[PDB]
Amino acid sequence: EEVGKALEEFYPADNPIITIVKSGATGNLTQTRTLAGMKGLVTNPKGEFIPRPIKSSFREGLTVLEYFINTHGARKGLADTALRTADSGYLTRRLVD
Amino acid sequence: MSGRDYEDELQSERDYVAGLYARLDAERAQSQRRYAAALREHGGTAVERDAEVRALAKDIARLNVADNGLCFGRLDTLDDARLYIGRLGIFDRDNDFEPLLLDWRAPMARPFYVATAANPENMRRRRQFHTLGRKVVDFTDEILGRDIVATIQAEQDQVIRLDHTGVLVIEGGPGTGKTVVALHRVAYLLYTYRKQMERHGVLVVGPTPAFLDHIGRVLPSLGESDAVFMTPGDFVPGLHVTAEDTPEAAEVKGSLKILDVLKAAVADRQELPSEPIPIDLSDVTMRIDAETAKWARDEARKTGLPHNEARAEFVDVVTYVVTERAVARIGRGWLTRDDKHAWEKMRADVVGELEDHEQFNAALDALWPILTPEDVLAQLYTSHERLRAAGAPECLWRADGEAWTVSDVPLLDELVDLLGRNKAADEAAERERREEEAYAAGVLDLMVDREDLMDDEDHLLAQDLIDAEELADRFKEQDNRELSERAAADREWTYGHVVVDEAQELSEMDWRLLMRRCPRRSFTIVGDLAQRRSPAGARSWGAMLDSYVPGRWVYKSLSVNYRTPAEIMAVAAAVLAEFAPDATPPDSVRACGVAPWARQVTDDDIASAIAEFVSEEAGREGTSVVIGPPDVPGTVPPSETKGLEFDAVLVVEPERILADGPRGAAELYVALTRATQRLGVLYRDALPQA
Amino acid sequence: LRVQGPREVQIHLVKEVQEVYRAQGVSIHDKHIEVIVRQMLRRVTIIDS
Amino acid sequence: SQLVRSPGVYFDETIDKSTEKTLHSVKVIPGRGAWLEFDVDKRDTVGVRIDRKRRQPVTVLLKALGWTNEQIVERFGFSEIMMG
Amino acid sequence: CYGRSMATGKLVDIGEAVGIVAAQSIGEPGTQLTMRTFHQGGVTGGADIVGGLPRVQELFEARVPRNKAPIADVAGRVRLEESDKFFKITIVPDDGGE
Repeated sequence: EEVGKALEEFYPADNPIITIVKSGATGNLTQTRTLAGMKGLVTNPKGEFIPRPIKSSFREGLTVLEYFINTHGARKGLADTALRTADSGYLTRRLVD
Repeated sequence: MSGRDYEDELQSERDYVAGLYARLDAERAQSQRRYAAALREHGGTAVERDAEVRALAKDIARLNVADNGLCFGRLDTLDDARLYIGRLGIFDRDNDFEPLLLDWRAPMARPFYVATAANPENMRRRRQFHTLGRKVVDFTDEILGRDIVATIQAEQDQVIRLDHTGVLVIEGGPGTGKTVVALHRVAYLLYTYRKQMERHGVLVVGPTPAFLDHIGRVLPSLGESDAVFMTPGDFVPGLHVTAEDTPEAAEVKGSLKILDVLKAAVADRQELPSEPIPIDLSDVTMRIDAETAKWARDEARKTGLPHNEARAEFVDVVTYVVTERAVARIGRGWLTRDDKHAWEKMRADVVGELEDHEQFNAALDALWPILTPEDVLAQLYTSHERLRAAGAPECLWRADGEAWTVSDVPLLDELVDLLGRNKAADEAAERERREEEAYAAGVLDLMVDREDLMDDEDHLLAQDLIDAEELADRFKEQDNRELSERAAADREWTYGHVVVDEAQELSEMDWRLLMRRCPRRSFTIVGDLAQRRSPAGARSWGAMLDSYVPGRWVYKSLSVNYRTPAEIMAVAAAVLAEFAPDATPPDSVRACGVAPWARQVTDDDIASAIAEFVSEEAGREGTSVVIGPPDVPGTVPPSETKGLEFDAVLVVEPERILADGPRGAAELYVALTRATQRLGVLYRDALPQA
Repeated sequence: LRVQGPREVQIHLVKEVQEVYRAQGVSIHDKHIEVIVRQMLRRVTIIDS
Repeated sequence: SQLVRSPGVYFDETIDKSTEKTLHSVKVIPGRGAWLEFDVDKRDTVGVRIDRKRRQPVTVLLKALGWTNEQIVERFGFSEIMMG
Repeated sequence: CYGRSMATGKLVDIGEAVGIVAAQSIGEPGTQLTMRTFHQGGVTGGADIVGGLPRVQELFEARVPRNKAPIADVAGRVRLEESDKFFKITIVPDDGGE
């Protein structure tokens, strides 16, 4: 949180990476922090938090362990995005009925 | 209590707890703010959002819960290191995360459950705070430090710190502390095996739930979620027939020689016709006879299955019997089908008589009736030949059966193990489950197929990660309740531990039902044999236990008496010196007051006596009751208040009490020695041994 | 319903559904929930003909 | 290549859909042959599932191998669900 | 009574299917909502609060909420008592009685 704060402060307004965000064109400041700040905490395959955070950005480059433990929750997001559609479909069929 | 230092301490502690609740409400505020923020946008991906939510929801829930009785008690160490113990961790984020409140599950919260006076860890004092919801009412100190007292200390240390995870007996007696010791032991035991517990459950047996008021002030996680209180008369899920005591018929229906009756009591219902109940059909002839009924009753008994279980075998045998007239009309059949298919009418009459059945099925219900276990007793007590027919004596007779006592509840339970169930009731629930699963299958049939995709690259669908059954299993109401409500609503429920206070008042069938509840045989039995009220009772632990736990059950008896003076102790020891005494008086010590008194009344000044007693009790900071029978006003017998200590008690009319029931001698012996300071007995003529 | 009637319960339902869909950042005009709820309180059980 | 569960014994705790009770289990799987399972039930009764058939008790097996109650009680006996 | 159409901005027409629009508008964003955990088995996560799609299915089916709370049967004043773990509440009517 402090890093995202200091980062949206330190950045100028003529910067493109902040401009594309504050213009409403795309993106969030969470991504800008992940890129220029810190990725932060990541999930297990249970869905819990690993209390050892990723203090590295995708600018510094991530170490091997950090990348490995990010892959955990990076694979757990491809199924969720599918099961959610079946839940939505259930409720939508009910309402249309 | 009643001290100024005491209120100064109360104020300090209430201030500390108020600060704790301040920090706790602040945390809840922060957590709800972050919760709503995360729910709203959160920026990140759905997995990170779900994680953050789930975590903050957990935190909130925990705080909401912890609002009720935060601090259990201080521990004052041997180095003045105040350790407040509660049900939540509260640290100072600024002062080196210095903890302000420990969790009851923390390694340095251990000398609140496993400490003693002989083997303390590093302590000098322990407390417990009496909390209503968040305000500190009172508090009870306990010095874990300070010959003869060392003996009590060592024995209590041995009972409490014991590692058996099995049956235990604490038959200490009066004035010696069986109760607090059993409480500390349950503390030890449910803090030490809280992983194997916490989901099996707990059961508590006794008149007063005030024993379950300890598990809730040191282990709230159970006293309001897991623990289940029952009384000998509540064992069944649906009735609390407690006041309905009974005379010595109990002994008969409270001892396993009644099991026989039960079996025979069903045999007296595996009835046969008095005369052939005619088959009321046109083109057949009655084959129903004591012949066929006899054949089929024997067949059903011969598979060793409960009644409602073998109903089916009985009916099938009777159908293959009537198959006789189905095909044995004169020689055989006599229809143009009986040259190749000898069974056209065989399995058109016999496979149609389950449809042309009302007569057949209803006149069958006489010889194999579907007994709901309440009726087998209703119409076993009213009748007069059923008692002898099934083996019962005639004392058991009674007009109204539904007027249920304490000694027919375990019988009612065993009936459910002796009878069985329908096995065909849940037939529409299958229909509804199938239709829900079909609706889910259709939900998935609606969704896009991997071969009809309009995306750039193939990806995971829901049709390859979930099926109709599980997709439907999550939109169900799936109601959930706490362990107590799950258990109390069930009889086949295996608990994890069973505490039994005043254990000498349970019939052999009660212990039987209990051990049917706890196979893990983890018991914390407390009781006394000389203070038994029921006539069934035990009179011996080996009689009740060696049938279930032979040679394994441990037994410990508290030896010394300190709580009750030795004057009252000699009074009630020479009272007990009657009716097979074999007196084992625990040696009382430290009696430094006025010896009891014994007052007389002429005809009716007993009213003035009790009036003065009551009006005076609340003039000295005392607390007690007045012991008597039901007819005298203001008096409450010990058959409703036995295991309670008191400062200054009175007992009216020892004689009518002594004679109101069989074992009045013990009901008096108890009442005499329940006073720490003052005793009072009222008489008119003379005393037998007082 | 047994306390207030067939006009207040509809409103409680609409309000709760929109509470949900708002805490998550979803904007829906209530008239859709009004349709879905009108189609939930459209019948009566009789005790007197 | 194929990824597969190695032969051996695998013990899996779990939760009973209805009682929400923590229970346990055991499964013996070979490279070839039949399986052999064991369970501690929701009612604290240990049992076996020889060739994934009806759950009969466990001492049945122990006896079918030539064990006397003295042996079943010397080997076991620290427990009280197994005696039960 | 319906009103105007959000697409046209003009008052709605005669024959316009407005229930399908409602179903779609409510269901489409159903993936933006929390749900019941997707794990095969475990403990009922309803111990904590779960108030997304579960609450919505609850309401649209009109089944009995889990964290239910009683509502005033009659206006008036309140008298509050607390035993150990039990709350007692007595509403006294301002005009009526009982």
